Amino acid sequence: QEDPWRHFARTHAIGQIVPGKVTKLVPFGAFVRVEEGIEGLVHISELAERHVEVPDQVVAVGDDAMVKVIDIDLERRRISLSLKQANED
Repeated sequence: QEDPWRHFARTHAIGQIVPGKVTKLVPFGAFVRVEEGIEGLVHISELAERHVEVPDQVVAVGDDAMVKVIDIDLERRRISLSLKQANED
């Protein structure tokens, strides 16, 4: 243990806004590539304040967007980000 997923914690400061790559998406959340092996899911609400049907409206496959790293769940190999807070801070 204490490898890649951990490595993020020891390498990236939480709360910073970082450009990632939206590789995959689904109607409830989108997956951004921040570091190899960890993908950040962004809830449909974190995308926009209005009715978003599918993340594709805002972020499609291959989208490179700076998002705020709000949390890191390295024990579940997950990472949390929100475009709302990215614009907020």
